[PDB]
Amino acid sequence: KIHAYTEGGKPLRTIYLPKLLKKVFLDVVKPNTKKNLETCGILCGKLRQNAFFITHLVIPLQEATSDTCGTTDEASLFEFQDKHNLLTLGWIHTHPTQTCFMSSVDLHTHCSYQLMLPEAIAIVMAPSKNTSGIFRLLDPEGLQTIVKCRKPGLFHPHEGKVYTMVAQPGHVREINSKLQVVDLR
Amino acid sequence: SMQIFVKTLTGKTITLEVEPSDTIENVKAKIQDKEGIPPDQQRLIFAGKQLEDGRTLSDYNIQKESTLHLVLRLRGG
Ligand SMILES: [Zn+2]
Ligand SMILES: [Zn+2]
Repeated sequence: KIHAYTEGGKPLRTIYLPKLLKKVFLDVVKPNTKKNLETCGILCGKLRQNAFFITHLVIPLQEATSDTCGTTDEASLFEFQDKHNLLTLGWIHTHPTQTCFMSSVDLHTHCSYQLMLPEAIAIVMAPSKNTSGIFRLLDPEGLQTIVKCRKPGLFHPHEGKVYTMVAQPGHVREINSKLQVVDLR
Repeated sequence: SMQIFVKTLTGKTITLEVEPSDTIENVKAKIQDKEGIPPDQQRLIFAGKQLEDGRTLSDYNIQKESTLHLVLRLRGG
């Protein structure tokens, strides 16, 4: 029914995303959001019949400010994913006060996930605007720009189009599937 | 002078050419050169242990054909 392709013509496998995940994530991290702290989660799942299913939203040990969030114990995160045979398929985070977009930090982070899995997606929630988006970098052009980027500064801008929303319809399909939230904090 | 593997949590396996005297820091630089991932985003895990930047493969007695595991740091903003 759907064949999705990157900007460079590479086929993208489907990722099935539970339609409940965005709302559940906001519910789980709401105390952080109210304190004006960002929070991140990992989108974990499985490959079955050439399609990815997100099955687990994993909230890793992390630290945050009003403008940043980040994992602090990736070794424990690995151990959990390894034991349960869960693939990293993407990530999600909040912008407690900002608009919905991919920041400089988001782009440099996501670039690595997308290099390791062409289908990787970044979900950005902006609860104060009641907006959200699912993003990825342009492949190969956006990935190349970020890989080569040596511009200093945690919040530096980029020239050119580097990223895009996933298409509707495209390789990400929201469906009525079960979801498990794993809070490792 | 030997080859090791770096396995991701995405079903990808990376091949690297290294030497016993390479530091973990060097291994991460090689991963950056080959795959485009900055060293500060990389954590390398071997046999239940996170490897440290200042140590060498030799320090850990890591043999040819060994498989290291890569887990990325996450940073959002
Ligand atoms: Zn940059
Ligand atoms: Zn962000």
